[PDB]
Amino acid sequence: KSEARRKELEEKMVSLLQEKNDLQLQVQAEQDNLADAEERCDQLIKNKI
Amino acid sequence: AAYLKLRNWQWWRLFTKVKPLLQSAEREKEMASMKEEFTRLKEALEKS
Repeated sequence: KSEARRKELEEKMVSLLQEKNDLQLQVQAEQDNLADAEERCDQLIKNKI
Repeated sequence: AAYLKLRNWQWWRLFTKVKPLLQSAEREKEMASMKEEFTRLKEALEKS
């Protein structure tokens, strides 16, 4: 019974690696979107003035 | 050449119905090699 868990833990980690990149890809994007919004807000604050 | 006399056989089934009910089995083949089996089984579980 001790083999079968082991061999599997290994592979599922590669699947968590697939998600891992994509999460940083979304991190990259959400930090873009934020900055998009900050620059637009920075503009509207200064234009308010 | 003997099929006519094949299903027709002497030492067929009389070992095995009262053969769940018994202990002492292969066992002498076991005893020596069971001691060898006991230690090995421990070692292999350990590193897993």
